[PDB]
Amino acid sequence: MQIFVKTLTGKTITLEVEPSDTIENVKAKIQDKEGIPPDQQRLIFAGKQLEDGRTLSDYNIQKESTLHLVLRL
Repeated sequence: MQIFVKTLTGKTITLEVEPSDTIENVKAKIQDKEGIPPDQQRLIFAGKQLEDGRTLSDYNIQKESTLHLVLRL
């Protein structure tokens, strides 16, 4: 798979993921790229703030889907 993540700073990064990857897992990949703590990370999928425990599959996030990164820091 692949998806896209977005930063208010415009900054659009891509990511590699697995269908069953958790949001905590997506956050871990963001922390790698943007070095931003997962607990200061809030992901939104098409206007929905994603829950750390559920997986990309639950939120029906398929390939090429875009999540917007919001920081609760």
